[PDB]
Amino acid sequence: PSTTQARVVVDELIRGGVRDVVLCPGSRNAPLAFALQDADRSGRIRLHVRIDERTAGYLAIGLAIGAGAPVCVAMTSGTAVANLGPAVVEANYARVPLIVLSANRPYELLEQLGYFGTQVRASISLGLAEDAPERTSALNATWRSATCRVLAAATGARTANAGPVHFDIPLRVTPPGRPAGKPWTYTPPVTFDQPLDIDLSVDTVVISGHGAGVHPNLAALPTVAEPTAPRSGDNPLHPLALPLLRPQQVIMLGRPTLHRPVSVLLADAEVPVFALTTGPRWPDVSGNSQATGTRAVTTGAPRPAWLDRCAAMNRHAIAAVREQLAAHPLTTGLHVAAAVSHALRPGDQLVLGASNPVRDVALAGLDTRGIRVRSNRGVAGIDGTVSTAIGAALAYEGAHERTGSPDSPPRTIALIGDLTFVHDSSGLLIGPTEPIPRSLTIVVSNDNGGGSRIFGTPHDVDVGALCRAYHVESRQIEVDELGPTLDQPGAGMRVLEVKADRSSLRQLHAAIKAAL
Amino acid sequence: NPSTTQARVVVDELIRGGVRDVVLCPGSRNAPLAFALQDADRSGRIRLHVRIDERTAGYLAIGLAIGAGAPVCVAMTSGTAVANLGPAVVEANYARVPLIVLSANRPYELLGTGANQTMEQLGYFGTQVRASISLGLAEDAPERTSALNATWRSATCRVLAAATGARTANAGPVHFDIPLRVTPPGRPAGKPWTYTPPVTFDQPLDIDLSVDTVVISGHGAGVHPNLAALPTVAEPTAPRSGDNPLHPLALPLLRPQQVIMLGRPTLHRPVSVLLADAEVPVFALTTGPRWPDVSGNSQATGTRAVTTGAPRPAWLDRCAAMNRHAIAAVREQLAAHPLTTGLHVAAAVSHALRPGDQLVLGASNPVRDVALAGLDTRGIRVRSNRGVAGIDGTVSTAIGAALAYEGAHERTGSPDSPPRTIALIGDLTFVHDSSGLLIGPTEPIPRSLTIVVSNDNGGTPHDVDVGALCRAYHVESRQIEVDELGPTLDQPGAGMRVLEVKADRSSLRQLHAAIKAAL
Amino acid sequence: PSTTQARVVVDELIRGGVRDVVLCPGSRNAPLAFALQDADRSGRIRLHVRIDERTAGYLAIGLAIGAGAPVCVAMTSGTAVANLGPAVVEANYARVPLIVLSANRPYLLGQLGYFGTQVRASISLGLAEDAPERTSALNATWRSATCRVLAAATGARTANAGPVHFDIPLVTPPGRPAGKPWTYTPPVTFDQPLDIDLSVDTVVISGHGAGVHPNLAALPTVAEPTAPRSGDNPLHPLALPLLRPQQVIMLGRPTLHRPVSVLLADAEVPVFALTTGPRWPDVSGNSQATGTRAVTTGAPRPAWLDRCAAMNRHAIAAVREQLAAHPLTTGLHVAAAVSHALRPGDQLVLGASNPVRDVALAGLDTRGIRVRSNRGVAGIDGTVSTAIGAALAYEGAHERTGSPDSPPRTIALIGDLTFVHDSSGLLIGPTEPIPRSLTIVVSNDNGGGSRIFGTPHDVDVGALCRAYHVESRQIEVDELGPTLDQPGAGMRVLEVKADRSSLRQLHAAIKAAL
Ligand SMILES: O=C(O)c1cc(O)c2ccccc2c1O
Ligand SMILES: O=C(O)c1cc(O)c2ccccc2c1O
Ligand SMILES: O=C(O)c1cc(O)c2ccccc2c1O
Repeated sequence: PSTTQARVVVDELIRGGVRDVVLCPGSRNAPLAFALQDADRSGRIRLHVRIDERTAGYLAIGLAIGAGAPVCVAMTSGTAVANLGPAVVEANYARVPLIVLSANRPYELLEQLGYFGTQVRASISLGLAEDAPERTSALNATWRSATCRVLAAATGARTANAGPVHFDIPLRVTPPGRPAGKPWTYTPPVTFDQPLDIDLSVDTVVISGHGAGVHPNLAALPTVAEPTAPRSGDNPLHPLALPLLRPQQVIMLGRPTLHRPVSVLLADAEVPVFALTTGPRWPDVSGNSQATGTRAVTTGAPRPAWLDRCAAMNRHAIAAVREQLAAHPLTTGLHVAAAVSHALRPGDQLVLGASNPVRDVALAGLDTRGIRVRSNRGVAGIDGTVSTAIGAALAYEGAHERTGSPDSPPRTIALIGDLTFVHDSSGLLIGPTEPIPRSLTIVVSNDNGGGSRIFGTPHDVDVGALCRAYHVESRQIEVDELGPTLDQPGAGMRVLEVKADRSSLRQLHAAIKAAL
Repeated sequence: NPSTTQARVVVDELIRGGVRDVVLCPGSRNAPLAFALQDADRSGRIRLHVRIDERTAGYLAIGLAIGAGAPVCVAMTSGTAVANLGPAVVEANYARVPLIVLSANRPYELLGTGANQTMEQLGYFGTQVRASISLGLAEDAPERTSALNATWRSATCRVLAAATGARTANAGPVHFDIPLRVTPPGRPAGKPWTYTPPVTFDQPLDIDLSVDTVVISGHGAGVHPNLAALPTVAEPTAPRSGDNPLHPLALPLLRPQQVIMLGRPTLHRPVSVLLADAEVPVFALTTGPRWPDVSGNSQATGTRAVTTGAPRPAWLDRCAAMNRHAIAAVREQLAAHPLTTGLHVAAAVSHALRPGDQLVLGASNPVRDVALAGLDTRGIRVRSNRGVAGIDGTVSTAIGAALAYEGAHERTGSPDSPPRTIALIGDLTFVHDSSGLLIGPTEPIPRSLTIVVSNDNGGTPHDVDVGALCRAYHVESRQIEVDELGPTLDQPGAGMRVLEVKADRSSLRQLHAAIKAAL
Repeated sequence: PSTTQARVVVDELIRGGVRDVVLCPGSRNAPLAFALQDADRSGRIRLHVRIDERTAGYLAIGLAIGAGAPVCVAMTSGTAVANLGPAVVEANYARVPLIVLSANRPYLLGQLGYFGTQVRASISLGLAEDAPERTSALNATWRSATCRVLAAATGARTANAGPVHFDIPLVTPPGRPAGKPWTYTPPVTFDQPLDIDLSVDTVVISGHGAGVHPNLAALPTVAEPTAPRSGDNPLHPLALPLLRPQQVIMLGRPTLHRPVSVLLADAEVPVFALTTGPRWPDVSGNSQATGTRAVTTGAPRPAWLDRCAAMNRHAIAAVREQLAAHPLTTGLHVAAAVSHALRPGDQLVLGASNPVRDVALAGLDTRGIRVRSNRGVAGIDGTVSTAIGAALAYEGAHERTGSPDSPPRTIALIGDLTFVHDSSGLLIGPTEPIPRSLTIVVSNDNGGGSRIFGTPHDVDVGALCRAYHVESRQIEVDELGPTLDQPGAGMRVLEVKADRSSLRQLHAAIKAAL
């Protein structure tokens, strides 16, 4: 009955592309849980159990963005809906395929908040398990057809806009699917196409933010790329050089969210802005977005005096940051961010906390080509980054495992503030039988704050003892140790603490601004 | 004045966005937008329609949107006025109609304070609406007049790009709430503040036409030249891709190995009966992100199909024979039937149709009765509220579609008579939406509208002088026999007229059983 | 099967006080349609069917406010929820016990957003499990849940009545003896006292949903029509600008009359809001305090009482004289005529635009008569069917008195725009109940307080009633009183044409005469 339909949707979930499922122990959602662990024992899926329902949501977000695959979370309590709120809100604004699973009880009379209405791509409730053995083969099709609907809506198969989905199974040999493990209803990924005429030769600077696509025809133009954005060309432009120049056009890739000059440039009424997104949503600053497109058709090529003015200032800004950082006495988050950037090698995965770390890496001018950079930029919360990295590693390392290469699994390196660490410190607690990453190292830049009693809050938390209590490898190191100790393999998961200073950081940026 | 500057700006961008008609319902909080709309109508930039009842006003907008294809905006005040658009918004959702509900509201600061005519307005429609966008309360800040304009125009384009499906390929209703307590110019050349070019959603799919395949064309289906030769059971509101029709009654008598499902087929229990048959694979080809669960065995979904081979000529001859067999059963029993029924009048209307006409059907019986008579849709624009298939607003939707089709013809510049718009509705739907006939003297009236009502008890009792209704709203009405329908429809008359045909609902079961028995 | 659940759910409604259920035919069969038919045939409930879903909801509102009992609406279509919106919003803002019935089938899923904002509670019964042994306890939970719906609808525990959504998913088990409800919940006594000094010059503004306060009977009170009067010292609304009250007592939820809002929004006048429910209104946040009753200190200054009564008389005369001096027949004249024709025990239903204001200007005395208006949202829709429902519930309660005297007449004064809005509500099948003493007075003027501001429609109201087989007469104002006394059909209308052009001149004369 109920268990027959639990096993069938799990088979179709795997067929649809689901590889990892997150789960919290609770009273409800027992039959679906058993069908999951049946598949986890077999090895068709990998199961992850956590106590904290909040961090499980972010863990699922990590598993999703790690390999770009749909990930499920199993709700088993009345607290789970509220706790998964933060993760579901991120998955909505970051377009992360997150399938939230529930088991409502329909034979009882008549909790849930209203964010499910605003955040979720589709709230789909399956039918009740029926005692109609003659019709079960007919009930199979709808169960597998409905499961394809939540998979298509989560991955944005027809909308080109991935996001979270609410899947509800009511609760009072398995029927086979199609041959060759194919999904019941196969919908190929849609190609969302919308061209836009753009005269390249006009002085153009390209701002690529979160969710940005790659356009090879824009590879030559000078581009200010956020860490999370992929890079189409090899002509970088530092974010701090932007005020020095006065562009006449701006191509906007995705959802840029960083840097005060970017906000003012896109808001300038005299400068027209063209936004190129991969999904139906398009951003605007002060309503200055002039046109929206999937891609741009390009007429001409920019004049090299523009090209060389930008390229010179780009070197001017990068040198000013590199020079002024060396001049500074104490180690700061910008120094720590620069330390991680120099120590990175292609094939790595980089996870950044959504506060200062992502900002600082851009200031350090990190080159991201060959690197996969992940950050919870949809809502920009300081929550759940520890679990996001753990999940990102587990999804990334799992791809290498299936890849079959006999290589050391790629490193996953995370950079988070102390406030981010303490928030999600509970994400470090993992059961012995639950999957644990093999090459994850979380750099914690402790500055006792982020960016006098309220603005910055001191906590005096012993990060080392906290890591010790959860049975994870920790080591307090100085800046120069980072690059060396990152290369040296240790435990599969380790936390590297680096002390930092805030008082000196304020003057440092003034010195950076004075050398420009 | 902030409220008037806001109103005149969002009206300008809506006009720039392709809004040619605007339905308006007057009230206290409606003033700033009502003035802005009047200056746009008096200047000839839009054609405004004032209606008294908001519910039928929303349906008047649906017709204006489907008759030409442009986004239509409606304006009303706070309170029960916006609630009256529930039924219209619900229909626009399932029918993908670019309806911009523009509501004036007392400031949100007053919500919960007990102020008269205020309610939980924003989000009233919930998930039925494509997007609920709220304009900021226009603040007294002339130092930012150049900045407030950009955000106002940028937001209006979002309302327009959402209602028309400019980037989602999924049109539908949008809730635009504006609280209220030289006009700043837009872009040069009259272009939208934020331009959105034509979008394409593409999902090709390998389909083998050699396999015995039938096509089921539903509401909102696209035209696919690859499938023009296949036998298609096409609903009236579905555009026909070819000249190989298949009657729906013929579908159960055939054995297809394959079925292509265009749009959203709703009609016909046999279609639903066949869709559940698992052995036959189903291929759903839609135009937008939505695709129907009417079949549980849907193998795959897409936007278009790439074909391999061609259907066997034996298969084509089999279906054509069955199609002719089903039409003959309908013809023979209808002629053999002594009395005149709702199917009789439905067959008469279809025969009097000529290419270039616009057919508007009551969503319950007429659509079924027209498809059973097997009307040829080619060259004819068939409109019906098939989103929710409610009895509401059929009259107003025919009126708007007439006004939209006629006005679109006047823009062609061709110097001939405006094309006919004739509608077929039952008495029950007619008496319900009788409020829609009421058009003010200054408001646009259709030039060639003929509402054909097929009166019978029901279709529980009601006895109603249909002529007295039309007299109450000053609409010319004559009562006709079934055989005189064609000639009267052929002879043009007033700009808007009603033709009532008395029909009998008793023998409907006797007639239907004969057709099923004649197969 | 599920019919046993349906049979007991209706039984608890009848036990709880439901006496009228409104129904519409639709796409899927009605929730508990069979159980209602038998109760209708047995005479335990009266049943009204309608084709228009929007009219049906407003009809139920009248059925609820006519006598004060909860009323159910059973709706069975995809357009059903959208069409009840306006009536449900009105029920919420007027605190009307309206129950809405649903029957969702939970064996696949995936309704507007107003249901969360408007209904006092949303309860769905458990699906009827097919098990005979546990039906003893299953009867109890069924009847426990139906009482919850009733208690939420009538505000039995919350003192705030309103709309409720009840969903029943798809011999009879007995209730408690003596036909009493399963879960007995008595009407709660919501109490909140407030110290008010009556020595200070105080005026009382009583609006929709106000309560009666005998200790406040002495004060001069500007009372809306739908407000119950608690004293014999009235004060015309047009005397308010000529007075300087140092205190204002706000009974209920006032809406009408510009001067009250100016006085209620005065920063320098303390406003004490006395309500019968948890909600309280404010105008520009000037409500210094809230309560349910007043504990009084002192008495009003006789000079203050003198002046108030003096200005009340002066305002009474100004409108009566300018009404007479004015040549043409305005909407104020028909409103004044209807007011003079009323007799104690009558029921009056007022359209939400000018009629509810105009009868207030004519100085109507509501003592002894029951006044009704859809003031929660002040909507122009559903007025004729609200009157129909009010007349039906009113006559039914009078019929339950058993008295031999003729049923009390229900009179309704509505504008033309409100008439054509709800014209469809007139079509009532012979199968359905029809009022016996309902009289509808239509003040026709092609709009009321210019292509947009006023909508000229030029409708034949006589031909429209002819169409719906309703008795109609186009009389004059002088003859309104006599025709109104002489009884006619159970449902009859009287259309009196009125001019809007002379209105600006007439109101100016009253301003000049004040
Ligand atoms: O392109 C993206 O990835 C993207 C993602 C989002 O979550 C957005 C939310 C609001 C507006 C625009 C958005 C957007 O362009
Ligand atoms: O493509 C369409 O026209 C269309 C439109 C809709 O509103 C639908 C609603 C539910 C299910 C399928 C739908 C569909 O296929
Ligand atoms: O007492 C009433 O009738 C009543 C009714 C309402 O709907 C209110 C809404 C907001 C604030 C006060 C309210 C109020 O006092």
